[PDB]
Amino acid sequence: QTLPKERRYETLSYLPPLTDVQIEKQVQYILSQGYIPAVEFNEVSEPTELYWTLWKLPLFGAKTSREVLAEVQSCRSQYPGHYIRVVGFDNIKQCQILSFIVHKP
Amino acid sequence: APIPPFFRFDTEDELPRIVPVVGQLPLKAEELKAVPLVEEIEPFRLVKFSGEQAWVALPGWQVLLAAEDPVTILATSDRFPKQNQTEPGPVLVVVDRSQREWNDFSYFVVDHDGELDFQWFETKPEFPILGKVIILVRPRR
Amino acid sequence: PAPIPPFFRFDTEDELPRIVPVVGQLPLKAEELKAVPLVEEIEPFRLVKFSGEQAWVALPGWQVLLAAEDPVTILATSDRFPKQNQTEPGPVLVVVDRSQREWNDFSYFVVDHDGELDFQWFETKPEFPILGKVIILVRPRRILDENVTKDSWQIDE
Amino acid sequence: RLTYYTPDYTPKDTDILAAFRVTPQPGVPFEEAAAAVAAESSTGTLLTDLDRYKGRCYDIEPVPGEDNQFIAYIAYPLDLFEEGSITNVLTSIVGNVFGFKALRALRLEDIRFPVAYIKTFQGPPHGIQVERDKLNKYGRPLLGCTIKPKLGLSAKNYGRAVYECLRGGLDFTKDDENINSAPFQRWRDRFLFVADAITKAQAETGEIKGHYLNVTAPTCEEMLKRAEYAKELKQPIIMHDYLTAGFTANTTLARWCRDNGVLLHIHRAMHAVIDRQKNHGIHFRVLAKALRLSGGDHIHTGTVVGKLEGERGITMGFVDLLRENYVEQDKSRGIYFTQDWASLPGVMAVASGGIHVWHMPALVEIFGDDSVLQFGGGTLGHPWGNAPGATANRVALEACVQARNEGRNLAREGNDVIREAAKWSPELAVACEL
Amino acid sequence: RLTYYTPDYTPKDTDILAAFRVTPQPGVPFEEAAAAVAAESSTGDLDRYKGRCYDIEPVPGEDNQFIAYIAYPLDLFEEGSITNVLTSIVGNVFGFKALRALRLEDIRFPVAYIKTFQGPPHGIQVERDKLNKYGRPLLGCTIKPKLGLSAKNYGRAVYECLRGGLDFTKDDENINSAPFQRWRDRFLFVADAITKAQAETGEIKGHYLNVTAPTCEEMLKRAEYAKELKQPIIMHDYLTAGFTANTTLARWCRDNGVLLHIHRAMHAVIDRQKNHGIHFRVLAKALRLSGGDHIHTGTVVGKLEGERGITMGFVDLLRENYVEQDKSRGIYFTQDWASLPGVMAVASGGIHVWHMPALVEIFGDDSVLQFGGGTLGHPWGNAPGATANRVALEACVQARNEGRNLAREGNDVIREAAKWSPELAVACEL
Amino acid sequence: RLTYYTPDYTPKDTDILAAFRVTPQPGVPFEEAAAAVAAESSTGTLLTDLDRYKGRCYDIEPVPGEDNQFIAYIAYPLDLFEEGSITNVLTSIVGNVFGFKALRALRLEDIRFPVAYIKTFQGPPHGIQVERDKLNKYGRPLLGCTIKPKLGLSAKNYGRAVYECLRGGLDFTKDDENINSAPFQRWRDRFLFVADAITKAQAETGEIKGHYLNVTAPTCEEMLKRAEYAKELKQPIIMHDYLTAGFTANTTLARWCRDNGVLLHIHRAMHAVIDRQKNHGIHFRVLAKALRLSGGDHIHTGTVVGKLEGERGITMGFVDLLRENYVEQDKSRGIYFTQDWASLPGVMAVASGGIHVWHMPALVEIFGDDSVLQFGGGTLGHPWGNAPGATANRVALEACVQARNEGRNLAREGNDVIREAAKWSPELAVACEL
Repeated sequence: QTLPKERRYETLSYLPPLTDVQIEKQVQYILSQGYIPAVEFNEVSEPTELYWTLWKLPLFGAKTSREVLAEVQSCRSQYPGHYIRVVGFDNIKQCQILSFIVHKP
Repeated sequence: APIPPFFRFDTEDELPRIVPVVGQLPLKAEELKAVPLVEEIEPFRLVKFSGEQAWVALPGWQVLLAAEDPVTILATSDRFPKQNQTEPGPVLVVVDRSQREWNDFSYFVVDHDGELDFQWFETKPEFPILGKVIILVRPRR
Repeated sequence: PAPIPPFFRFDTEDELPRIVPVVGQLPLKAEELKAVPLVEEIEPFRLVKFSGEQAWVALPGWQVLLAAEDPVTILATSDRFPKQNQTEPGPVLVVVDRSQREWNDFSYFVVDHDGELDFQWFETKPEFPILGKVIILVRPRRILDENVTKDSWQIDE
Repeated sequence: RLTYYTPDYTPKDTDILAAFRVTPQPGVPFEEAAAAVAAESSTGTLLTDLDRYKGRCYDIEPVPGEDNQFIAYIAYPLDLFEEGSITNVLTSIVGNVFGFKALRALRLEDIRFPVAYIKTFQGPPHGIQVERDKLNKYGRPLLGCTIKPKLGLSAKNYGRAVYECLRGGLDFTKDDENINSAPFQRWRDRFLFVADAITKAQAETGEIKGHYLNVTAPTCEEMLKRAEYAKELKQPIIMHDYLTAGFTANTTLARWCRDNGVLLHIHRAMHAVIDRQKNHGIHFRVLAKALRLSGGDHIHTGTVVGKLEGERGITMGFVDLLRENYVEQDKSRGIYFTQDWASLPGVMAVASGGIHVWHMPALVEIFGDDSVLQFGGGTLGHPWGNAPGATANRVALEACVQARNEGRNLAREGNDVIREAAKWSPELAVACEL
Repeated sequence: RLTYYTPDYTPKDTDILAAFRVTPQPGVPFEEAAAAVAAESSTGDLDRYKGRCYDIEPVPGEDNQFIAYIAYPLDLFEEGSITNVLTSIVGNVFGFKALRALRLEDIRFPVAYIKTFQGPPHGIQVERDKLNKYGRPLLGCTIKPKLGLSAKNYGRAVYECLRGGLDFTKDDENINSAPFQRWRDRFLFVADAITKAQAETGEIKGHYLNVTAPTCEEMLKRAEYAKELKQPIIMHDYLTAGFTANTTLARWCRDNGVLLHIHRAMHAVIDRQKNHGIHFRVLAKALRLSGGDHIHTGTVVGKLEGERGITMGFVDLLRENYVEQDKSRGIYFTQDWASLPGVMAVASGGIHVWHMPALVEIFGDDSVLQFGGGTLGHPWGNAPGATANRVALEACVQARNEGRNLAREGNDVIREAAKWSPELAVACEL
Repeated sequence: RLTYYTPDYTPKDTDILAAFRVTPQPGVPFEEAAAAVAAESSTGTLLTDLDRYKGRCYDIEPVPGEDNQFIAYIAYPLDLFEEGSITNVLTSIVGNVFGFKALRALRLEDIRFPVAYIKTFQGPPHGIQVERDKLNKYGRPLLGCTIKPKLGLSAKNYGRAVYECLRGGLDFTKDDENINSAPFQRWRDRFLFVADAITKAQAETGEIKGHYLNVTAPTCEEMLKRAEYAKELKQPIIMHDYLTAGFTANTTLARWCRDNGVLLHIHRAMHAVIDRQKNHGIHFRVLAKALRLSGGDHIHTGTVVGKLEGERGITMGFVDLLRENYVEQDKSRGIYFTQDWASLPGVMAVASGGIHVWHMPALVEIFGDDSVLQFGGGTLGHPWGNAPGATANRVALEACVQARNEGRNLAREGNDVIREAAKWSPELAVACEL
């Protein structure tokens, strides 16, 4: 048996396609470390192309609640043909704590 | 077929100086000066006496070999302020009686009113220093 | 502050020497090797004692030497053993223990030589009383004395 | 002597502290050997002022449980050493002092480069953060094969084994120690047939794949023409064996990679000559701090899985020294001096033991996000080749990254997430048994 | 495994042999660790490129230790790179876990692989031709105090040593540049102290200007400046700066006529333990194959017969063309250097006036003798302290050029030179 | 003399042996002329040591069947010659010794560069293996036209004849001997209109086509600006007439092509001045070994088809010297010294006789896979042009490559596979008759 030529995308791509319960349980790691999470959309996932466009904000309303999870489904209804992400942000270390695709075209 | 062995002493810790030993403490101020000096016949370090003799072997290091007149003394570790949690065992107190000169940073052998004893002195006492403690060895575990 | 005492403790990697009793320069007598007593250890420092007249030399801890029972030393010269190099005959300390009476063709064996003492290797088993197999053959140092044994503050370079 | 043992000397915030592990010859007292290791690393045994440039021992602290050994904390001043020269730290501190004959063994355990002296260096070319920003790889420990067999592979067969590993989710791929150039495989051709195999595997799967091209070379001219060629193949990363090639060639390539945007993978070849014995040499947390001050975005910190609790607290000691900004003095965890790095960029800590699939719970728990996990060093590959072998090493990563990001304690619930990821991956299920 | 221990492999004349000194863990048999010190120094296409062991030879007088002769092929290694020999051989083999202590004793670079290297910039013969200093071992101060001396007061102490007949004057290890003394101004005020001490006494005076630097750009601009002061010699701490910076400076010093004084700074991290590390006769071979016209070989005076047999062991390895395999002297492999230039053997311990009869007999003509190492100076200063060390030098070379046995008639020729020299007669005792 | 004739001297493994073919003047005995060819190539007729730097004749071995001729094996030491200089081998060995007047003719037959002295050289820039890895052309002897007419063609008409040959399956295309630059065709324009014709024929048919751009030039500055321009057109291969331009310019371009990844086609122009007479000169197996030590990935080894058994055993002698790692001493096959090349890379052996379609059985059987087959040198082209002329020269290749890879003995079953490939190819059937 072999390995197929399959294009893979980001830091959780070598998995089954992430359902909604998992992403609710995924962002609950992001915002529980004091981090501000976000949603980033893009047309293609290119190695050259290293910015993806931020969706409305790095949204945040409280210490821990459903913030991102409702906003992704609003972006699935807005952009059903863009690579949607969920990214974290740290401000002390000043890099992203996650970057993974929740939705593909 | 002539075939000899030749394993010569060829590194640093290869001069095992015969150093005299005295009895187990307490003692008097006599038996450090009462033990005669070592006169090594220098091609092979021949050390001999005719009376009731007693000495000990050390591996020989840069402080033992540099000492002019070292004499070991059997004691225990209770005499010295050690802060390690190791057990009190036998301590062979390598006393150099040559460098009798007082220093504020080294341990000496001061005969306490006729009893040979090992104490630190921050100032030079009236009590005369009988010798200097160069090494304090401990046995293998 | 009190100064730290020089509490050195013997490590298990480094072997500690053993005092080997010596007898005089060759020639000697066969009775002179027999009068040498067995030397016991006085623990924990090999703190050996004697009452009469004997000359003792400590010789460093080697594998064959520390695993030996009755080590005796006989002073001789280099020619009393065969030629091995271009160097002149000089002084050689021998070490032969008393309790390795055996027949070996490659090893050396001290015997009785009409109430005297010598060295000769054995191709056939003799009727002579072998007084032991030699342990080690060592000659003195050739150093520059005042810095080898009398100064610790030197560096390699 | 004992003018170099000042036990009341509170060391300044600009001294360059050093904690030796002195094992003195017997009869040498502890203060007089600790004044001596402060002697011949300065002001050896008046024409100047002694009291301004001398190294001062300021504390002894005998090692618990072992006599004839102590930790001589030496306090070298700042203005003794060169601005920006980590080969003048070692020439001053461990230069003339280990071969000192009143000492049976001497081990430089730790060293505190002050904030005043860290700022003369460059740090890494790119930190943890800027390395992840250049590679666009966030929130996971990165990966790597190591191309087995080492010797004998021609440069194209070598790049086919690179392209095969770099398909299946692997981030990096390491070039070997003993591969710089050799009559079967020259570097100009090894770098060419690896750039043709990165841009095939980077264009196939859209991640920025890289390869630690070995620019360790005989001369510093031949090193920089070996790195300027990996710049002109647009390679993201080079590598360099920094203890064989030294700290003058490393700091040359530090300054080069910062001025050319190439990541630098520092490999610790010939490290075990000097950090492996527990009594003598230079502990690797000196050599870890020494290349965080010179270049490197990655350094091999070995492995954790084959070591005890005490031997991995010391290994997680110097992983924190090269990766965290401020590290507190914790001697059970190995660190002797509190070390402010003054916002110097971090270095990745690379895990490169004999490790495989079943160690992804362990090395994502121990080594955090800010790490690289090599593979193929001791473990015997994979039955289906390299691209199913690398997907086994990548699905097991992101299973253990997903598990860690959901509260699942990978110390206890770690072997569950390997087994429940071997179901959804056929490449991992055949790697699940060996 | 156990395909990496081939005991019938008579090693080829093109292999690169390495004689480790393995001390394996308890329970590890000697065939398995010797196949393992040959394992992880290769191939951890395998029958031709394998480091293979071919002899055991247990250490006489000691159990649990042996001398594993490994036979690496030639085409594993880079033509002209000694940082690839130490990456390949001693890279990932000392940290192998079934080995309590692994020490690289000796190594045999063949004639096939010595020709890829440069050798020294200038040998013994080429160096002495450039300096016009023949038939005697050269000299050296080391400027004490090390630190603190400003660039001119450092140069004034260089001028004072070099007046008194001293050939060279060493710059320290830890003097590269530092806020009390920058290299640009140390090199200026030293080259202005050499052109006065060479004009005063007509001999070619030199100073080992320390070009060890943080980067290889700052090392060559530190050596291109000592070139343009018309300096005869520079120096380089070759183990802190490494074998890529040394081989960079080797290739420079040959291509700019500057002699190179390789200093063995940080050498004792990696050899001073007798069971683990890389013995200096490997590192002496390693810098004869990178550059150096000098190398510190420490001293002979504070060492026993075996410890100066080993010290004279690598002194012949870095100075003589062919050296026979003599394991009692420490040399484990017969080393043919293939007409490569020699390296000086610089004696630099606690040597003083009275060790001149020994160190002209032990170290021959082809040597440099440093001073100020451990000794308490000279009571009259530097220029008497260098004239003491130069009269006592040439009193021993005069007696050696008249057949006088300097092992026994050596202390006589110092004492009969203290009469015709007043600076010597006060260093005659202290 | 006769101090240079040491007949008991077993030569060392580091000597540089040389086997002359001395034809002495009459009355000169054989030992005294063989000591003389060892004389004036060293240490000419107590200021030093003679016995360390002298050339020593060590064997005579008279040539069978011809008196007044013998094979003086001379043993020059290693440290007489320069590291890396093949123009100091010839200045030492064939420098001052052929014009020696006690000799009617002197022919340097063979020479043994030891493993100690091969390692100072570079070898080819790219071997057989790395040349095939750069071109991605495995398991067949490669091809080439030669652009006729040589003279007169402008640089674009020259590149149209290149593009026409490079369409129909041809791998390379040779630029001529007498074309470097000339007032009808400058090199800057010839290289430009050939790069525009490679990247048209490489993009059309997806193989890496190349062209041996002639960088032979008046000066070494004009040569390297002629090669650095073929580097900046991204050309795979240049060529160089190494015996007119010499071994200093070839070794300059050797070192350049290795440091720039260009293949080097060494052309043996002006070789027949010195290797064509059987009694005097330098046999080409010296000049074959001399450019394997300096640069070249290809060298013309002429042809086999017009030569006898003995004249092709000698030609397959030096084809093995420049292409195989170890070659045994076989004097019937021409080689006088066993030659370990010490893993030095191989050189292609190029077949460039007056050869055509019907020689593809012969030159794939004689010259193996590791070869290049030129064409158009003597044979009169093709009636349909160059692109059907090159497809005739390529279908006849891969018919003879397919036949050799199926057990079909091309020595006996060779003309069958040309005739049964002319059926399935109309371009080859019209080339099947002439």
